[PDB]
Order: sequence, then C-alpha cells, then structure tokens
Amino acid sequence: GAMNSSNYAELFNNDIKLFVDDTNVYRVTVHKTFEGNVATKAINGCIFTLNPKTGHLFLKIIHTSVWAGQKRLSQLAKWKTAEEVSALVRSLPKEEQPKQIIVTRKAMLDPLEVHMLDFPNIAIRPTELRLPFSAAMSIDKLSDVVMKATEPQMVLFNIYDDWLDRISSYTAFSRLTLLLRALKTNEESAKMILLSDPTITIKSYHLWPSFTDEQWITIESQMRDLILTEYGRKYNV
Amino acid sequence: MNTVPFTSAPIEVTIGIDQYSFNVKENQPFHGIKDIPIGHVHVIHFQHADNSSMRYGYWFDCRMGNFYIQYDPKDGLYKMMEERDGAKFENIVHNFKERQMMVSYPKIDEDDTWYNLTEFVQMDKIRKIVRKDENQFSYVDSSMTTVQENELSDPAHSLNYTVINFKSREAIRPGHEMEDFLDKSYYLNTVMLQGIFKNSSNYFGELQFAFLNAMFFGNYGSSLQWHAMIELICSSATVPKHMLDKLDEILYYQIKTLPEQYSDILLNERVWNICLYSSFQKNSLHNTEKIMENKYPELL
Ligand SMILES: N#CC[C@@H](N)c1ccccc1
Repeated sequence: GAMNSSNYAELFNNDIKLFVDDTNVYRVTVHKTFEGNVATKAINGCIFTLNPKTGHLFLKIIHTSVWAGQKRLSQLAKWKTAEEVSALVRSLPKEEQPKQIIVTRKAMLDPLEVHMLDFPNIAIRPTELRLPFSAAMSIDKLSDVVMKATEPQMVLFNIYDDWLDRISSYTAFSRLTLLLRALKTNEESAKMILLSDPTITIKSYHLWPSFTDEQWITIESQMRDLILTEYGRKYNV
Repeated sequence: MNTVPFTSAPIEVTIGIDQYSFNVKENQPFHGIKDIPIGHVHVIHFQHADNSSMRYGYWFDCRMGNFYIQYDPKDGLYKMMEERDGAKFENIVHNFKERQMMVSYPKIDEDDTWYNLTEFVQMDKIRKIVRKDENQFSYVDSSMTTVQENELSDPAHSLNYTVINFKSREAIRPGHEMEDFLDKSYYLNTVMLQGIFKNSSNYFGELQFAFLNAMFFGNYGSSLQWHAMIELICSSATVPKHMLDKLDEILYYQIKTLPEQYSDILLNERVWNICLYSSFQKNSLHNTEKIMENKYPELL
C-alpha cells in the first residue's frame, strides 16, 4: 500500500524500486497580457524518476512543445508522466525493471496504474512521506539541462555522486533529502552554504561538491540550522 | 393469469412476489399465489421468520412451465419445482381456487411498476447469469457471490454477471489510456454494447436484474454490478440518445421503488454524485435527478 515511516528501510532493500515525482513536469510563468488579462507561458519541465538504492536518476526533460494545442494541461501532465514512466520501464531489460513504483503525489496513482496495465506484477504505491523532490530544479546542473533542451530528451544522472563509495544508501538518501529540503525552504541560503568555500569544487561529472566526510557533517549541520532557522522565521519561534 | 401453488406452509415465513409481500404463519392453510400476470418475468422470494438470515427466491416465467413450491424439511427451504403433468396441476390449482386458499397477485390497474422494473429482463438471459440448466427457473439468495467477486468461491453457485473493470486491458486501448479512462465511450459502445451484449436491451436487462437482486435479496455483488453498469454509461461522453432517455426512466422507477430505509446500504454515494453532478451525463437524467434530490437529498 502506502509508504511511510514504519516501512522506511524497504527503500534500501534489494527489490528494484523507483520514486516518481511529477511536480516539475508542467511549469509556467503567469503574466499580464496587453489587454490586462492574465496568461501563462509554459517553460521546460522534467519528470524526476529516482532509484533510492543506487542513486540512478532518470531525468526525462519535458519540452514545452508537448503542450502545444492541448487542453487541461495540469491533468494532461499526470498522464504524460505516466506515459513516459511506462515507456522507461518497457525500455529497460526485464531484470532492471522495478518491482514497485512509488509516486510522490496520489493523483499519479490512476494515470500510472492505467499505463502500467501490461505490468500487473509492478506495484504502484503512494507515500505518506512529504519528500522534497520538487526542489530538484534547484540543483544547478539539472536546471541547466532542462532549460537548455530544444527537444524531448532523457538524461541520466547519479544524484548521490560517488557517496555510496563511503556511505550506505540509507545515509545517502537522508543526505539527499536534507539537502533538497533546505533548497526548498531557502534556496539562496542553501546554495550559499554549499558553495561558500571555493576550495571545495563540484567535479565535472558530479552534482554536488567534493566534501570530505568531516565537511559533510558540517554541511549537514548547517542545513539543519537553516531549516530550523526558516521554521522559526516562518512561525516566529 | 397464472398460478404458483404450494404443497403447504410448514414454517412461518414472509413471502414476496415481485414487489409485494405477505406473512404466512407456521402451518397456516396456505396453498399459493394466483392471478399472476402473464407476460413478465416474476420472482417469488422468502424470508423465514426464525432466521432472517438468507433471503432467497426463484426467478421464473409462467409461459415456460407449471411451477409449484414444496417445503423441504431436510434442506430447510421452500423449493420451486416443475410439474410436467399438466392435467393434474390444473386440477390441483382449480381445487385450491375453489377452496379460496390462495392469495391474489395484488396488481392495481393503473400501476406499471413491475413492467417498468423488468422491461428488458428476459428469463433466457437470467438463466445465463444463474447457471443451473436442469431447471427452467433460477434460484438466487443473499449470499451468492459474482464471478468478479470470486476473482478478487464455488463456481456453480455464482452470479455470472458481465465483468466490468475500468482499470483493465479490456477497458483501455493501448495508446488511448487517458482518453479511454476519462471518457469510457469505447468500452461502453464497442466493447460492451457491440461486442458482448449485442444491443442496449440486453445491457439494460442485466442492469435491471442486478438491481432487483440487490433490492430483494440484499445481494451485495448485484449492487456492485448495478452501480458499475450505471457508472459506465454516465462516464461515457458518447451515448445514443435513446439509451440515455431509457436509462433515466429505468433509474427513476428503481429509485422510486427502493425502500426509503435501505438507501444507506443499496446506494453508492460516489457513483450517484458522479453520475448526477460531475459526469458527462450530469444533465441527461432529469427524472432520476429530480426523484433522487427529493427523496434522498442526504446521500447528495
Ligand atoms: N401440481 C402439482 C404437484 C404436487 N406436488 C402439488 C400438490 C399440492 C400443491 C402443489 C403441488
């Protein structure tokens, strides 16, 4: 069924599973027209499909042309997501296909179930966790590839960089969700923390800086301070 | 006018005949029901006074044979049986008519209720849902499960309703996933109507039969089937105009007949609100929407 705090270690067992987040599929700017009405302009989007055990991220870039001439775009976006996830699964060898797909928003359940009718043994599940995957577009290199795309495109990343060489999946996921929660709560401050020290760089083939174990502990503490700080600024505490 | 004679009434029982019902006391001198209209299917049903558990009964058509009820003290129920000896049955039915030991089917002359509930119901289709080929009549009870219910246990005692499943490959064309899930017209018109039922009359017949088994026996899987068949039409953007008009009439008389006190268990809030207020056909069921709003405004 649904995924929550009681069955959290399931994410790091040896059953292949993917998180799917559709928040950033249909993205718009709202603006005034010359007549003083309001209109939207779509911008490029992405599906965030993540294996939490391996860090493998399948980033399907959603180019604005896919919305041309379409109606009810927020509803279409869920079905377009489901179509693209189904196409990804079919593209994978059988032994790489997930046994479960966890959607971050319950409105993806029916679209994905319908698109996956050919895969009755793949479990489609919601989650009670409030995961911060909408902040994926605050990772500069992911935002860059999405905005530069002139056509539909799939790009593959490891969102853990090389962390699994030193830490377990569970810890790597906890670090990722802390970073993304911070970027979501106060992006400027979070990026400042991540880049304040120019001696620590981001490798060309990585998304995050090359922190030592000690530096990651310091980074992680600063991110919790930021999150607590914002929580205080927000609620006056 | 036809007659269903009874050997006797050895146990106290509430007897239903179509939408009517009457009480018979233990060993009361009762020999059956006369003046049953020819031309319609009928259902004769039972609830024992000592164990209201298990309503059960028999669908039958008097044009297909001479049927009688005989209590079986071993199996503990009133059984329908066919008498092949025509002479003897007519003689038996005449003797009881003479001694006035039969209740009369109490049809008011103005009243078209039963016709309106069974317009499309045909004994030959009933016998395909209720498989027991050695008898011309069909037994149903409260507890019988449907083929679809068993899929999700004894197959000989099942209700073989047509399986409807909105999230199934039958309902969804490859590459039309969103289209077919949000507008079910291809499933209604091509898969079910052209493909399986062949015409809307057979579709409505099964719909009406499912409602009647829900109402008279509290049969839960029948209630599920009735709502599923309503929902498939309401959720289709393209329905023949004559089917929508007839559906409105069908549902009107079903809602009119339902006991006020059974609405909580026989009516699915989600389906009805969808059908009357959200669906493609929200403006096409005027009679049904009017009776629902005046009779069950709580449900909505
Ligand atoms: N006819 C006939 C058959 C016989 N079993 C019977 C006797 C009394 C009442 C109904 C039926």
